Amino acid sequence: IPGEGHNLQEHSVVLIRGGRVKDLPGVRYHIVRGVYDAAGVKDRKKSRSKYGTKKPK
Amino acid sequence: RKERVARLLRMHANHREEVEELKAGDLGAVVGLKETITGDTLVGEDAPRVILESIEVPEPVIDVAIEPKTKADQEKLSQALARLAEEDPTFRVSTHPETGQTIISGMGELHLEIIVDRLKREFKVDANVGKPQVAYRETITKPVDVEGKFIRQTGGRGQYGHVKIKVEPLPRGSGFEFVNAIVGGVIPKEYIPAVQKGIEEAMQSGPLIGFPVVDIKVTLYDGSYHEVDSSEMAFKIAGSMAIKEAVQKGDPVILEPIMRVEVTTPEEYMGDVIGD
Amino acid sequence: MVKIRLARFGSKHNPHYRIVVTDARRKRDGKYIEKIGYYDPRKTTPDWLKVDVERARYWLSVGAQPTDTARRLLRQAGVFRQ
Amino acid sequence: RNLSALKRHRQSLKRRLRNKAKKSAIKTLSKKAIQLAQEGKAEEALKIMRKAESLIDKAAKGSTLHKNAAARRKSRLMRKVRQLLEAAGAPLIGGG
Amino acid sequence: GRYIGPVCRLCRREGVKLYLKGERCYSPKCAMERRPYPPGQHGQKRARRPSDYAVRLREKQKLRRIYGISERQFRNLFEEASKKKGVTGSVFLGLLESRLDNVVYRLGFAVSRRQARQLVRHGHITVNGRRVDLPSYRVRPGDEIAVAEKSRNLELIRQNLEAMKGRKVGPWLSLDVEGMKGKFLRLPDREDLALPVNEQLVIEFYSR
RNA sequence: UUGGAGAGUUUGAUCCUGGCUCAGGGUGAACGCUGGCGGCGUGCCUAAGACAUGCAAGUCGUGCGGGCCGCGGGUCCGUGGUCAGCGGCGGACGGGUGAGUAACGCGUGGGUGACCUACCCGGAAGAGGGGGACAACCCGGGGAAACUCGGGCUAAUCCCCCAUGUGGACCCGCCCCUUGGGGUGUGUCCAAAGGGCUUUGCCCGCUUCCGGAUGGGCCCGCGUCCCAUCAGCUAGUUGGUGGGGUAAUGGCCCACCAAGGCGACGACGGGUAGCCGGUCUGAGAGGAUGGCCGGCCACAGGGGCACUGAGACACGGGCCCCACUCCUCGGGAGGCAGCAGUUAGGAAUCUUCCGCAAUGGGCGCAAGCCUGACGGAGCGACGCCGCUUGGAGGAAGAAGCCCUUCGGGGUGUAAACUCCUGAACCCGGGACGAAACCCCCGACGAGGGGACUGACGGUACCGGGGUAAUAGCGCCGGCCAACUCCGUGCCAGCAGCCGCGGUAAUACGGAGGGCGCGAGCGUUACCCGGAUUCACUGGGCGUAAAGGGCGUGUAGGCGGCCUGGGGCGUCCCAUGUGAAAGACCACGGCUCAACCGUGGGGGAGCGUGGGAUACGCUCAGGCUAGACGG
RNA sequence: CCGAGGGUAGGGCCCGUGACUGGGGCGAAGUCGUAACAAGGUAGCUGUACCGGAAGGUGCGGCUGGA
Ligand code: SF4
Ligand SMILES: [Mg+2]
Ligand SMILES: [Mg+2]
Ligand SMILES: [Mg+2]
Ligand SMILES: [Mg+2]
Ligand SMILES: [Mg+2]
Ligand SMILES: [Mg+2]
Ligand SMILES: [Mg+2]
Ligand SMILES: [Mg+2]
Ligand SMILES: [Mg+2]
Ligand SMILES: [Mg+2]
Ligand SMILES: [Mg+2]
Ligand SMILES: [Mg+2]
Ligand SMILES: [Mg+2]
Ligand SMILES: [Mg+2]
Ligand SMILES: [Mg+2]
Ligand SMILES: [Mg+2]
Ligand SMILES: [Mg+2]
Ligand SMILES: [Mg+2]
Ligand SMILES: [Mg+2]
Ligand SMILES: [Mg+2]
Ligand SMILES: [Mg+2]
Ligand SMILES: [Mg+2]
Ligand SMILES: [Mg+2]
Ligand SMILES: [Mg+2]
Ligand SMILES: [Mg+2]
Ligand SMILES: [Mg+2]
Ligand SMILES: [Mg+2]
Ligand SMILES: [Mg+2]
Ligand SMILES: [Mg+2]
Ligand SMILES: [Mg+2]
Ligand SMILES: [Mg+2]
Ligand SMILES: [Mg+2]
Ligand SMILES: [Mg+2]
Ligand SMILES: [Mg+2]
Ligand SMILES: [Mg+2]
Ligand SMILES: [Mg+2]
Ligand SMILES: [Mg+2]
Ligand SMILES: [Mg+2]
Ligand SMILES: [Mg+2]
Ligand SMILES: [Mg+2]
Ligand SMILES: [Mg+2]
Ligand SMILES: [Mg+2]
Ligand SMILES: [Mg+2]
Ligand SMILES: [Mg+2]
Ligand SMILES: [Mg+2]
Ligand SMILES: [Mg+2]
Ligand SMILES: [Mg+2]
Ligand SMILES: [Mg+2]
Ligand SMILES: [Mg+2]
Ligand SMILES: [Mg+2]
Ligand SMILES: [Mg+2]
Ligand SMILES: [Mg+2]
Ligand SMILES: [Mg+2]
Ligand SMILES: [Mg+2]
Ligand SMILES: [Mg+2]
Ligand SMILES: [Mg+2]
Ligand SMILES: [Mg+2]
Ligand SMILES: [Mg+2]
Ligand SMILES: [Mg+2]
Ligand SMILES: [Mg+2]
Ligand SMILES: [Mg+2]
Ligand SMILES: [Mg+2]
Ligand SMILES: [Mg+2]
Ligand SMILES: [Mg+2]
Ligand SMILES: [Mg+2]
Ligand SMILES: [Mg+2]
Ligand SMILES: [Mg+2]
Ligand SMILES: [Mg+2]
Ligand SMILES: [Mg+2]
Ligand SMILES: [Mg+2]
Ligand SMILES: [Mg+2]
Ligand SMILES: [Mg+2]
Ligand SMILES: [Mg+2]
Ligand SMILES: [Mg+2]
Ligand SMILES: [Mg+2]
Ligand SMILES: [Mg+2]
Ligand SMILES: [Mg+2]
Ligand SMILES: [Mg+2]
Ligand SMILES: [Mg+2]
Ligand SMILES: [Mg+2]
Ligand SMILES: [Mg+2]
Ligand SMILES: [Mg+2]
Ligand SMILES: [Mg+2]
Ligand SMILES: [Mg+2]
Ligand SMILES: [Mg+2]
Ligand SMILES: [Mg+2]
Ligand SMILES: [Mg+2]
Ligand SMILES: [Mg+2]
Ligand SMILES: [Mg+2]
Ligand SMILES: [Mg+2]
Ligand SMILES: [Mg+2]
Ligand SMILES: [Mg+2]
Ligand SMILES: [Mg+2]
Ligand SMILES: [Mg+2]
Ligand SMILES: [Mg+2]
Ligand SMILES: [Mg+2]
Ligand SMILES: [Mg+2]
Ligand SMILES: [Mg+2]
Ligand SMILES: [Mg+2]
Ligand SMILES: [Mg+2]
Ligand SMILES: [Mg+2]
Ligand SMILES: [Mg+2]
Repeated sequence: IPGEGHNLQEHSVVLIRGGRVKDLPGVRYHIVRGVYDAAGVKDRKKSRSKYGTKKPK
Repeated sequence: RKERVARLLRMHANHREEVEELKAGDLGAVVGLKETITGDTLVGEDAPRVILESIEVPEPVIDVAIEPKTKADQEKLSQALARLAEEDPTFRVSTHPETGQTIISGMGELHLEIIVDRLKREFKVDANVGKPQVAYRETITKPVDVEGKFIRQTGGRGQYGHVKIKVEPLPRGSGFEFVNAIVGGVIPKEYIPAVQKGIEEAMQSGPLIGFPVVDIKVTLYDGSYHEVDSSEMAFKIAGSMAIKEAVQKGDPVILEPIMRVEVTTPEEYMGDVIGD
Repeated sequence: MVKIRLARFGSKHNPHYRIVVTDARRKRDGKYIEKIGYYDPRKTTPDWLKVDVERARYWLSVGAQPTDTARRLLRQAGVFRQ
Repeated sequence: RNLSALKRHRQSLKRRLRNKAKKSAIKTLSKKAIQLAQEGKAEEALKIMRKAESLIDKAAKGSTLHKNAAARRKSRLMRKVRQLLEAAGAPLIGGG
Repeated sequence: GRYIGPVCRLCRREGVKLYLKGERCYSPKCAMERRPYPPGQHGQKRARRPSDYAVRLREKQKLRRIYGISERQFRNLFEEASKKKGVTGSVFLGLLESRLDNVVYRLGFAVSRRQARQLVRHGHITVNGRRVDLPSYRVRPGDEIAVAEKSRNLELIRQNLEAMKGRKVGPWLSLDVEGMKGKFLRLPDREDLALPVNEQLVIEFYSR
């Protein structure tokens, strides 16, 4: 789960994409933030596209 | 997302009727939407993308204030909660306008017993709490009719705002109603936005225990102006005085929060429970 | 029976047929026997019609059937002129 | 819930009928002529093989038999009656 | 569409006046003659040795930025020149040059290419008698490039024709003023045109 | 000779080996953030899962007889509608899908002396005589329906017999040919149908036969994926005689006789896959791929089967079994992998639209009828191409914000501001695609003359008036273009590889600034590339991975010197084939471009003919330097 | 007669799952010893054999990539 803070828990519906995390052996996928019950990151500004976060005002 | 209103139906007692249109204020069954669920708002393709208040209301019920203690790490508490205002959006972090503190609203005694606990044993947070849950509200018992004057023409520098409103009691739960009954233009069209900024703001603190005044209707019907003196900051504070005075007038009191409580006990202690 | 036909090519709102000899049973834009001319019905060029008039006379001669508006193009370029 | 496809079926049945019948008689006589050649019985075999000859080609007029099949059917009937009669001749009347 | 931004910064990055602004380019109010260093917080900081890549990258953005042309359309033109016969460098510039919004520039109907773009877009030009509003139109050798007379009575065309009385236009071009037309005689040779670009470098940028 | 870039990462450092990773191009894509206009393309990749509703194949009154509604009057008859029926042609095309298939299935080139081909076109001959049946219709049972049962009338281009025999068919003999090819004689057998109009004459039909054209069937050479941890397979099995079947060859099927047939040149088996034109990548060689479009194949809920027929073992025909679902007690009903659409599954994939105006198709003398082929329109940045968000001027340079050594630097001519142009919108006009069929003249021909019809569409485009009028996304340790402040303190997080973060982080989070693209920008997934990292081009094995523990030898591979025969390889010329589209080059049409048309250039590969003989092959003859022997 | 398929019976291959058990990989700071790398404190490696908590030791023969 990428980003600072999430909202996922048991029974969270979720969408995964490829890509391993080098540090966590056995992890080989990432949760696409901003889809299904995965939220975007609150207060994110740079690279918002990669984190499910919509454009602020 | 876009969707394709294909056909359009009306259910009768003994058959379905296909119609060619559905005028506003009427209702029926549209066939063809795929990804639309309940509470979603549908508008025309070429049309202002509004979201009707569909799906609504929480509400938080326990008010615990957390004083940021000391003092150059207040920003980590205001950032811990920005991690918590997204993991758990049931609660509210709001600064008291006057007295000026950050108050952690919530959903019960236990809900703040976990947030203020996880806050400390994971983030350290230099801060401590009391605190009650003194989270009442305020409303009136009878319809009141007052004025809202705000005049300072003792030097020329602005300050004229006249307002007269009918504040009636609303059925409990309906929130806040606001109608604009100005006949003609005895108050200008541009001063109407920010005279609600004085009413809606003067309801956030109350007349007896200083808690949000909810469940009333406000009909603004009268008021005069000065062409030179009338500033938008002189029509805001005329509505604030009037409401703080109107709410104060016709019988206001304390609406406390009630709980639906399901206690799951062994039957041996049921009476110990019930009576108590 | 074997036919002389317009086989549509080109694009949308850009007809450019390909007056052609083919078995009646084909797809319009399908494998033909021989090509024996073209046609740009919108006359967008000096030559909006050519025909190997030699061959149309051959094919005709062995039973080939012109379409109702394929003789039109065969006639206009005089395959029938004595 | 429609058609003249059903007309085609109603039609194809009478055809089939009329076809099957000719075909029967053909085989029956063809067989019958060959039998009468096997014991020959010379005059009679040819007399019969003629009615067969006749019924074979008459069948080939319609959609019953292909012209080549009636030709096929005919060849074999002849080479059978003839090679049969071979064991003891007297082949009059005519069909040789 | 086009770059459509602040342009003085473009030039300061390039370290070379590209003439993109029109009259002020020659004025001393030009930014390059006030600040000959790149834009933003770090410009007056002592540069560090550019990479071979950096060099080709910059040399290409140069040629690109001059013609105000999408990297897409650019690349497209470049590829066509490689497929085309003989020299790529020449044909690229050539093909770059044959652009209608660019023909209209060296015929000085407008001051800046941006200005010429709008001129082409708004109907004000004409190729060979018919109206043509497509800034990409590949001007072929032998064509007639006029202001359309339905807008010859116009303050801005006048003022720029006015300033184009007796200036020699490049060898491949012919400008009859008053009549306000022009002719694309031939496509430019390499030596025939100077621009602050080493052509060979752009080629090497796409060969990476 | 139009074609070929590499980088980071093993060490303290080096050189080498070697894997890993990145930059590029691509996609029927999808997901995040974002999103103004138009054009051409394109859009269920998954459940060949299940489907509500509408439509997707009919047409001929110039084949025949009929019942009901009219229109002139003397219950009559004519007539034209109309509904079915009989009859004819169509329904085997067109449209969908990729399940099955590793096969003569496809590709390429050939064979058919072993064959069919409705309609269309040429050439020859004929249409004489007689009879007959069944529907419709009138009569009668059952059903809640499908609907059906039985008795009687009747017409024809429906069915049958007789005759004619141009001709064709079969048996037997002979002549030429050589697999069943053409010819001949005697025997036997076989044709047919009328309708119409303006009626001593044409028109559409019918009959047998011959040829053509087109479309096919069957056969054969060569090519077509993974596993040998699948090594042996085969009883209709291989061949033969006879016979059945078919348009036709054949173990295709049957009976008998024989004991065969196939396999390391990979049989059998298992896995996966429709194949091709082409598409993508690549310097090429190569790799990967088969969506759209064109060609063939296969399949029409899962199966079997045959009928009709020129043609089917038939997507919207029949029969039977199975599964499933459906309508209200015997039974019946259904078949969207047609077009739209629903439902399910899925990361995902469109309107229950418009029109037969055109092109093509079916029937028709023709008017015409039908055509979810097709022509259009709709939705989706899916893709590609075009276009807009303004242009010129505007300070040693406002405000705000960022940095600072507190002087200043930066955003930045950017803004404001002036002027100019004028996307949108508004009015006016307004298409090409449409000239045939038909009518008139001629002769129902050649030729001339005339008329009718446009879904898209009041759209494109043209004229006039006309408003400054969306910007976003990734990224800024190195590879790799773009740097500083603050926050944070092995936390929170980043991460494609090397790696960042433990209190002064150009690598995290915000900011200001910068770089790159721009109605898009990024991510994930897959393909080719870089990868000379399966190396034919173009690699290796003492110590890096890699010489079998060593012999002997089977198959196979390779093979000395001279002369001749053949010409198998090899080379050369010609000729046929190598469809169209695509790709390429040139020209042109849409204002450009995408897209689209015309013309060119052709090659590999096979067929045939002709030629050469160095090398390779084979055959013959000779040698003695290899090899073997005394 | 053949024939979809239904049934009976017996085999072959594949896939998933199984008390328990085998060893394998990985995992910032566990326990025991110290086998290897310096003659690594008994040169090392080796095929095999038997033994031993563990690394390993010992026999026989081999190698130098050791003296
Ligand atoms: S003024 Fe003209 S030339 Fe000087 S920098 Fe700005 S644009 Fe470039
Ligand atoms: Mg949940
Ligand atoms: Mg959910
Ligand atoms: Mg980042
Ligand atoms: Mg019998
Ligand atoms: Mg038949
Ligand atoms: Mg027949
Ligand atoms: Mg104007
Ligand atoms: Mg390249
Ligand atoms: Mg390297
Ligand atoms: Mg390293
Ligand atoms: Mg090492
Ligand atoms: Mg190091
Ligand atoms: Mg390397
Ligand atoms: Mg599918
Ligand atoms: Mg695909
Ligand atoms: Mg249905
Ligand atoms: Mg009828
Ligand atoms: Mg038929
Ligand atoms: Mg398939
Ligand atoms: Mg197989
Ligand atoms: Mg084969
Ligand atoms: Mg073949
Ligand atoms: Mg009769
Ligand atoms: Mg007769
Ligand atoms: Mg047998
Ligand atoms: Mg046989
Ligand atoms: Mg035989
Ligand atoms: Mg067999
Ligand atoms: Mg035997
Ligand atoms: Mg399989
Ligand atoms: Mg398959
Ligand atoms: Mg290479
Ligand atoms: Mg296809
Ligand atoms: Mg099947
Ligand atoms: Mg079936
Ligand atoms: Mg199905
Ligand atoms: Mg079936
Ligand atoms: Mg037929
Ligand atoms: Mg079939
Ligand atoms: Mg059918
Ligand atoms: Mg069937
Ligand atoms: Mg169907
Ligand atoms: Mg469908
Ligand atoms: Mg779903
Ligand atoms: Mg579509
Ligand atoms: Mg759909
Ligand atoms: Mg039509
Ligand atoms: Mg038509
Ligand atoms: Mg329709
Ligand atoms: Mg359009
Ligand atoms: Mg678009
Ligand atoms: Mg999107
Ligand atoms: Mg200054
Ligand atoms: Mg400033
Ligand atoms: Mg300053
Ligand atoms: Mg400007
Ligand atoms: Mg027209
Ligand atoms: Mg006449
Ligand atoms: Mg209009
Ligand atoms: Mg205009
Ligand atoms: Mg104006
Ligand atoms: Mg502006
Ligand atoms: Mg980037
Ligand atoms: Mg890059
Ligand atoms: Mg750099
Ligand atoms: Mg500081
Ligand atoms: Mg922290
Ligand atoms: Mg540090
Ligand atoms: Mg810091
Ligand atoms: Mg940073
Ligand atoms: Mg980074
Ligand atoms: Mg674009
Ligand atoms: Mg690769
Ligand atoms: Mg490279
Ligand atoms: Mg390359
Ligand atoms: Mg390779
Ligand atoms: Mg490898
Ligand atoms: Mg090699
Ligand atoms: Mg190597
Ligand atoms: Mg080794
Ligand atoms: Mg070894
Ligand atoms: Mg050895
Ligand atoms: Mg040997
Ligand atoms: Mg030799
Ligand atoms: Mg040899
Ligand atoms: Mg040869
Ligand atoms: Mg071709
Ligand atoms: Mg052009
Ligand atoms: Mg061409
Ligand atoms: Mg010899
Ligand atoms: Mg059986
Ligand atoms: Mg069985
Ligand atoms: Mg059964
Ligand atoms: Mg030790
Ligand atoms: Mg030891
Ligand atoms: Mg030791
Ligand atoms: Mg040692
Ligand atoms: Mg030992
Ligand atoms: Mg022990
Ligand atoms: Mg011991
Ligand atoms: Mg020893
Ligand atoms: Mg050593």
